This record gives sequence, structure tokens and C-alpha cells, in this order.
Amino acid sequence: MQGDPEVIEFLNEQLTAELTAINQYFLHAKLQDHKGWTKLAKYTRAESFDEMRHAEVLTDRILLLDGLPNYQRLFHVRVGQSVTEMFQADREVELEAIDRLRRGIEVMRAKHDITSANVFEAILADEEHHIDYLETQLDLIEKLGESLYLSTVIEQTQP
Amino acid sequence: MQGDPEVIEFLNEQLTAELTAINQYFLHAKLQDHKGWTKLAKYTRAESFDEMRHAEVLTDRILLLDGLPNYQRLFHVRVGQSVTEMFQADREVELEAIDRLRRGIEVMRAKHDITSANVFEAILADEEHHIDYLETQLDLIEKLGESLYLSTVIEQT
Amino acid sequence: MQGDPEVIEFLNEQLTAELTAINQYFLHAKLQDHKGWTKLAKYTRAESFDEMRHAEVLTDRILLLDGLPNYQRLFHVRVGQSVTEMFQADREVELEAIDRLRRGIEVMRAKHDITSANVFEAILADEEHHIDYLETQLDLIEKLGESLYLSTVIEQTQ
Amino acid sequence: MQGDPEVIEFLNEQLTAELTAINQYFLHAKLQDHKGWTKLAKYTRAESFDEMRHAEVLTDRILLLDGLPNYQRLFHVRVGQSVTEMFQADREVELEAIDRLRRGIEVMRAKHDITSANVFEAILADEEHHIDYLETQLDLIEKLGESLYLSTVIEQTQ
Amino acid sequence: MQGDPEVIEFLNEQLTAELTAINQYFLHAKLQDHKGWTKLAKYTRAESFDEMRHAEVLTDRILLLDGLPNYQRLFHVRVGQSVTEMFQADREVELEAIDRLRRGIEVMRAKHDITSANVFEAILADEEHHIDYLETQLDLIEKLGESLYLSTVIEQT
Amino acid sequence: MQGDPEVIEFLNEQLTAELTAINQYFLHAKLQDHKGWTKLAKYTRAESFDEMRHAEVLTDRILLLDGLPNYQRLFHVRVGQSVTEMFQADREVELEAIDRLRRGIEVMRAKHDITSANVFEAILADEEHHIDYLETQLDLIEKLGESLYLSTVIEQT
Ligand code: HEM
Ligand code: HEM
Ligand code: HEM
Ligand SMILES: [Fe+2]
Ligand SMILES: [Fe+2]
Ligand SMILES: [Fe+2]
Ligand SMILES: [Fe+2]
Ligand SMILES: [Fe+2]
Ligand SMILES: [Fe+2]
Repeated sequence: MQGDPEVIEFLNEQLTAELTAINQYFLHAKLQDHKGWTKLAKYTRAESFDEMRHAEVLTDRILLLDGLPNYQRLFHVRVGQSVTEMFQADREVELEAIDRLRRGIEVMRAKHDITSANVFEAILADEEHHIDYLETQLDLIEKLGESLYLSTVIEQTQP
Repeated sequence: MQGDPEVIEFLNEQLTAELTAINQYFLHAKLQDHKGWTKLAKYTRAESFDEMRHAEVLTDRILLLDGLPNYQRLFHVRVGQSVTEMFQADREVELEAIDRLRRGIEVMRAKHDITSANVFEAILADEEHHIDYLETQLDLIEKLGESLYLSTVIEQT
Repeated sequence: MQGDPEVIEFLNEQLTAELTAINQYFLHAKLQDHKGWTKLAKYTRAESFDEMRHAEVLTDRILLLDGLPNYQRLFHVRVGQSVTEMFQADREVELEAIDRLRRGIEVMRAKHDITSANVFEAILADEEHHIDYLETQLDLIEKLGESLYLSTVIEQTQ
Repeated sequence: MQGDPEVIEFLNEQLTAELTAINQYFLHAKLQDHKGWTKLAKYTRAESFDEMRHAEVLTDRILLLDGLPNYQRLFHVRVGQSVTEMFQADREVELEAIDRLRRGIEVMRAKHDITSANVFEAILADEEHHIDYLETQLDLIEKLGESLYLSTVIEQTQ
Repeated sequence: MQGDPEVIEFLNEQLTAELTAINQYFLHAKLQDHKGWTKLAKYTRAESFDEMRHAEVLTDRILLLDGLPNYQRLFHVRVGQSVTEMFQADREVELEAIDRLRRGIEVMRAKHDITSANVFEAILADEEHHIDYLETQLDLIEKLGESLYLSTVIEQT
Repeated sequence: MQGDPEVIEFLNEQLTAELTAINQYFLHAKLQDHKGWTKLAKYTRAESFDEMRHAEVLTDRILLLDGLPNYQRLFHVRVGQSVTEMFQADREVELEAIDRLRRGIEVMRAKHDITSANVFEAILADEEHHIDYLETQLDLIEKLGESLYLSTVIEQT
């Protein structure tokens, strides 16, 4: 029982998205943490653990197909300065992952595995359920205005 | 005992208001749910369930009068895009109900049954307790301003 | 992402089945309770709310596809007088559900969305459990006889 | 210490009755479950596991006599469609077991083992305790009539 | 609504795998029960009930398709003497199941049922989650050695 | 108050060791997880999370110095096949971190900050409490021999 290496690569190209998404959420989480924009920092910190949960079940599956996880390669990572830029860039990153997950399942359905597609749809169902929130968030600032939007995301701590 | 048919349609035209008001509340409750306006979405879900409670006690009464509920015919339903139009539209819907309910009871009390008028006033007492609320709500946006009014209706959760 | 309207209308014609099924279940639930037929009216009221919430998970899907729910148009609704007629009627109503749902998902799997079809099977799996039950119930009346079948559906509770 | 192969086979001929009886009870338990005949399906599922508890202690016993359990051969299994003949069919299956077990224990007492026939009587006290019950059941249908007898075993589900 | 017989037989040949695997797991569990290798027999008894859980949901499906379960005929069942042979033979039995499951779901997906394939994948997901553990165990012995592998399976209790 | 840039890369070259260390632990932890080498797999998962506790306060330090964390580039990561190779490889990785931590604090004390060096010693106390343990582990195999050493790592559960 050996996985077809393209299907393995179809798993593997998903994996490079995982490691980059860990750091770009977490540093931005640590970015706003100094910036005091408090409740949104609580969101992306709790969000980042789900991709840790997303990546681990990915990691087991290729071992069931007797694969070799490359944790060495990486994609390019970006940073922003205001949150709109932070909300615009990762959208493309979330726009990046879907089509790869889209194009993977149609071909892997043609090649007789069922179980790895069940992994692939499940993570794909998360991100479409994820990206809309950002799409909800951005204009909700943008129609309203950033300053009053900034005026509600902060609070003084409990010393 | 047989229900008088004139009273029966007076119950019935109220029922047509009920089913239409269910959907126009609920979809607009689901509309702001996507639009992140969290707290009023909790409120509009709470308003919809009372009309669901309003309709069932309406429903059994005509069966006591041995009637046939038309759950088939409806009235025209509208939608809005900002909240103010939604607050303007349902006002007319609330303006639609009361005067017709005002029309029914006097004619009903003229014809010797008491019991459905008790249902009439009880359902009237809610909407007169309801129509003023949005009437207070809309000017409170309008005097103040919509953008800051939007600045308190959301929640990141 | 914008939903393809052929998927959207196929979501939409499911919705028209949903609203009509609410009223025909509930009124017939409000039929037999006056008729004393108690536990099936408990069952029919219990049958309503699952079919209710089936439409809500239908509803929230199409706004992700940026759609406009027609909560205005309906299908034709029927009533009966004895329960056998009701059990014959809703069978056809459930007979209308599956094949159209069967007609959809093949095309939906043919057109590069997966996520909506998971709802499509999920609403299907319920009515698989539903249509046989009423199919079971009718022969129980028919092999036995209606009168003794009425002789177990009523209690002294009012 | 080695078991005498006749006694082993006489233990073994019980075992063929065991696995056959498990399926013929369980499918009928699943049959009336689809047929809605509720409490008998509760009773048939409950009666089946005692036979599962029956067969396992037989399986250890031949290992104590250092035997080889044939889990391969099976006797012929039947099925019906009405409820009555199922009570007639298993009666013969109940009639099949006892006399052969009656044939054994005399020979078991004839040949200097005590312990295996203790299992034989322990299972035989069960098989008498079944055959009377179904015999009590069937005439109670038969004197009364099937339809009113059927008119008490179905009840609604949750 | 009637089940298609080619779908039905595909359920049916799966069923023959069930009853054979029940006895071969259970007796070999009862084999090491004499042989004092208790913790794997604890593993074997708990594993055997899950196939009994797999078999009943197989059974109720076909009567929804209005089918007739053949609980009558079976396939050939084997026995071993050391555990490696027991680990080698059931692997083939697990190798027997999955391709037949692979052969079924491709065809019935072309033939307009969805629901029984959901049953088929669910048991198929178990066996691929099963057969690796067999494959994990057997190489772990022969790399290490059998006698020390025997040196960890008794309990004296 | 601005961080002196020489301090910043000396924080940063520690950081490049950090992200590489998590994966080489975890994948090898996931390697033995398939291999049934479970009790040390429990240990290696515990080793991963402490490094996350080490790396975060490192990241919190540099923003006080107004720094830019390069989470982008890495160092070279290796894999092994038997545990001795794994215990030999990470030893060098443990040997890699200390001298950089050693060469830091002499300069960190030399240039009028204490607080970053307080982090620098606090991380350094961990690996000296760590590299001895793995050094103890490998020789404990080495006198003994791998097979009997492996013969206690299996749980069968
Ligand atoms: C101060 C707290 C934490 C920090 C700074 C942190 C940070 C990180 C980072 C940077 C990664 C990516 C490294 C990698 O993927 O190998 C990661 C992965 C992970 N962490 Fe955390 N984490 C924290 C809390 C936790 C806790 C408390 C747990 C478990 C009880 C946990 C479980 C995991 C898991 C399962 C992964 C995925 C492993 C992997 O994909 O390689 N994390 N964490
Ligand atoms: C003709 C009468 C009614 C109609 C048309 C109606 C309609 C609905 C609808 C559309 C939903 C959304 C479910 C979904 O999206 O899946 C719902 C939910 C619900 N229904 Fe009704 N309803 C009616 C009467 C009632 C009444 C009077 C009650 C209870 C006293 C009730 C019990 C419920 C409850 C409790 C929920 C909320 C379930 C939840 O929050 O999880 N229904 N109903
Ligand atoms: C929730 C509890 C149980 C379930 C779902 C279950 C399931 C089943 C079913 C349905 C069968 C019949 C299949 C057939 O023979 O065609 C079976 C066979 C069997 N049952 Fe169970 N059973 C349960 C309890 C038990 C227990 C607790 C034991 C033993 C301690 C047991 C012992 C057996 C044996 C040994 C067989 C195989 C018969 C043979 O090899 O001849 N059962 N199992
Ligand atoms: Fe993901
Ligand atoms: Fe009302
Ligand atoms: Fe439904
Ligand atoms: Fe027995
Ligand atoms: Fe299975
Ligand atoms: Fe560290």
C-alpha cells in the first residue's frame, strides 16, 4: 500500500501552506499584542491552534501512505502595518489554499483513494468558513472608518 | 356551536399577517447575522418566537369555531439593505395589523361572542407594546447618526 | 466567491418544499390532537422542528454563496380527513423530495463545489429514515384494520 | 489427560446448534424490528445473548479436553414471514437440541467424566425453559386470534 | 423504492467477510487465552466487537433496500500455531476486504445511491486503520526476536 | 530606548535555532509514534512545548528593543533511522546552541543591558539540564544493547 507520489505531493503542497500560516498569524498576533488591540489578538491566537490541529492530521496521513514530510521548504511570508493590510494579504493566502485543495480532490477522486480526500475536504470546509469572516470584517471597518473601529478593540489590563 | 363566518375571516385575515411576519423577521434576523450586528440579531430571534406563539393560540380558536385555517395564501413581503428601511417597513406592517384588529373587535363585540376578542386584545397589547419600541429606536439613530449607531451593535465572538 | 445560479436554484427549489412541509405537518398535528389521537400528535409536533431546522442550514448556505432566499413563493398544500389519506399524501410529498435531491447532487458533484452537497445528502438521509416509517405504518393499519388501530392512539389527558 | 473423541464430538455436535441458533434468532429480531413488533424484538435480542453466553463455556471445555473447535460447519437455517410459524420453526430447533443432549449425558455418565455433563444439564435447564414459553405463546395467539394478538406488540418510538 | 441487486450483492459479499472474521478473531483470542498471552487477547476481544458493530449496520441497510441477508454460507477460515502466522493470515483477510470495498464504491457512485457507499467507506476507514497495526506488530517482533516478544505478553494473574 | 543592533542578531541567531528545533523533535516524535516507541514519544512531545515557551519570550524581548523577528529563514534539519542516530544528531544541535549562548552573554554583560542576558542565561540553563540526559541515555543503550533497550518502549495499547 503505497501512495501515488503526485497525490503525496498533493498532500505535500498543502503542507507548505501550513507552516507559513502558523508564523504569519502568530507574529501578527504578537504584533497587535504590543499594540494593545486586545480582543482580536485573542481571536488569532485561538485561531492559530486550529491550524496546528489541521497540520498534524495531515502529517499522519502521508505516513500511512509511507511518505516523507518535508518541513524544510517554505513559502514567502509577509507583514503589514495597519490591520487592513493584515486583512488583505492573508485573504490572498486563504485565496491561495482553496484552489489547490479544489484541484486536488477532483483528481484524487479519479485515482481511487477516498480517505485522503476526506482530509482534504475537511480542511477546505474550514477555510471557506474562515475567509468570509475576513470578508465580513474588512468593509465593516471600511464603510465605517478605521478610527472608531480602532476605538473598540482595546482595553486596559488587570494589574 | 358553529363559528359565525364573518368573525371567522376576521380571525383569518389576522393569520395572513402572522405567517408573513414570521419570515420578514427571521430573514432580517438572519440578514444582520451575516452582517455581524450581533445583539439585535439575538433580539429579532426573540421577537420572531412570540409571533410563533401568537399564531398557535390563534390557530386553535377557529377549530373551536370549527374552522379551516388557510395556511396557503399570503401577503407581500419586503426586504431592505440598511437597518432604517427595515425599521421603516415593519412599522407599516405593525401599522397594518392594529387598525384592522381595531376594526374587528367592535364588530365582534356587536355579535355576542367574547372569547376571540380576548385573543384580539391580547395580541393587540403586544404590538402596541412593540410599535413604539422601533419608533423610539429609529429617531435615536436618526438624531444621533448611523455610523456611531453601528459602532455598538457588533461583537467579535 | 459567487454561487453559480444553477446550484442556487437547486438550493432554492428545495426551500419551497421546506416551507410547505412545515404547515402541512403542523396543521395535521393540530388536526389530530383535537381528534384525541395523542401520541402521534406528539410525534408530529416532534417531526416538525427537525424539518424546520433543515431549512435554516439550507438558508445560511446561500448567503455564503451570496444568494437571495425567496421566502415568498410556495407549493400546493393538501389536507385529509382520515389518517390513511394523510399517510398517503405525505408519502407523495416525500416522493417529491428525494428524486429532485437525487437530480441535484450529481450535477453539483459535476461542478466543483463539494460543500453544498454535504447538506444535500444530510437532508436526504433524514427522509430515507422518514419515508419507510410511514410506509411501515400504513400496512400496520391495512393488515390489521383501522378501528382497532384507532383503539391505541388516544388517552384520557385532553 | 485427553478427551475421548466421541465425547468431544458429542460436545461438538452441540456447537453446530449454537451458531445456527444465533443467526436465526437475531435476523428475526431484526425482522420484527423493521416490522415494528417492538417488545418481542426486545425479548428476542435479550434471549439471544444467553445463547452467546451458552456457547462460550462450551468452547473452553473442549480446550480443557484439548480439543479443536470446528467453527466452520453449520446446520440448515430457516426463516418465515408471519410471526406464528417462527414460533413453530424454533420449536423444532428447541426439539432438536434436548433429545440429543438427552442422548449425551447417559453416555457421559457411562464414561467416567462428570464435568462435561454438568455443562450439559446446565444448558438443558435452559432449553426446557424456552420450549414451554413459546408453547405458551403460540396457543395464546391461536385460541385468541392473531390480529388482536398483534395489536399489542407495536408502540411508537421516543 | 427497491435496492438494485448488483448493489445488493456488493453488500452481500461484504457480509460473508464479517461472519468468518468474527470466529477467526474470537477463537484465536480464545487460543492465547489458554496460552496466557492475555493483553493481546484483551486487545483481540475488544477488536472483535467492533466488527460486530460493523455487521449490524451492514444488516439494517439491506432491508431498507428490501433485501434478504444470507447468514448461511461462509468463506474458508484458517488457524495458526505461533502468533506470526496468525498475524500473517488475517493480514490477507484484511487484504481481502479493502479491494472489494474499493471495487464496490466506484461502481455504486455511478449508480445514483449515495447512502450505502457512506456505509462502505466507514468500514473501509476502519480496516486501513486496522491493517497497519498488524503490519506494525509483525515487523516489530521479527526485528526484535520472538522469545523476548513472548517475554512481555503474560501477566501471571 | 532602542535596541543596539548587535544584540538583536544575537537574539536572532538564537531564534533560527528555535524554529528548527521544534520540527526535528516533533517529526521524530511522530516517527516513533508510528513505530510504537510510545513512552519516549510522550517525552518528546513534552520537550516540544517547552521550546515554544522558550521561543515566545524571546520574541517578546526584541519588540521591547523594537525589533523585527525573522521567522523566515532556517537552519538545516536532519532525520535519523534508529534512535542512536537520533540521539547523536540532536546532541550536536544541543551542542550548537550552548556556545552561541556562551558567546552572547559575555558581550551582553559587556554592553550595559542586563535584561536580555537574563533571558540568555535562563534559556541556557535548560539545555545544560537537557544535553546531559540524552548523553546519559545513549551510553545506557551502549553498554546494554539496543534490542533489550527497545524491549521496554512498547506498550501494546
Ligand atoms: C506559550 C504557548 C505556545 C506557543 C508559543 C506555541 C507555539 C507553537 C508554534 C510556533 C508551533 C509551530 C511549530 C511546529 O509546527 O513544529 C506550534 C505547534 C503546535 N503546538 Fe503550540 N504553542 C503554544 C501552546 C501550545 C500548547 C499548550 C499545546 C498542547 C497542549 C500546543 C500544541 C501544539 C501542536 C499540537 C502543534 C502542532 C505541531 C506541529 O504541527 O508540528 N501548543 N506551537
Ligand atoms: C407555524 C408555526 C411555526 C413556524 C413556521 C416556525 C418556524 C421555525 C423556523 C423557520 C425555525 C428555524 C429552524 C432551522 O433553521 O432549522 C424554527 C426553530 C425553532 N422552532 Fe419553530 N416555528 C413555529 C412554531 C414553533 C413554536 C410555537 C415553537 C416552540 C414553542 C417552535 C419550536 C422551535 C424552536 C425552540 C426553535 C429554535 C431551535 C434552536 O434554537 O435550536 N416552533 N421554527
Ligand atoms: C453490545 C453487545 C453485543 C453486540 C453488539 C454483539 C453483536 C453480535 C451479534 C449481532 C452477533 C450475531 C451475528 C451472527 O451470529 O450472525 C454476535 C455474535 C457473537 N457474539 Fe455478540 N454481541 C454483543 C454481546 C456479546 C458479548 C458481551 C459476548 C461475549 C462475552 C458475545 C459473544 C459473541 C460471539 C462469541 C459471537 C460469535 C458466535 C460464533 O462464533 O459462533 N456477544 N455478536
Ligand atoms: Fe487548515
Ligand atoms: Fe402578534
Ligand atoms: Fe429535511
Ligand atoms: Fe443454549
Ligand atoms: Fe468492518
Ligand atoms: Fe529553547
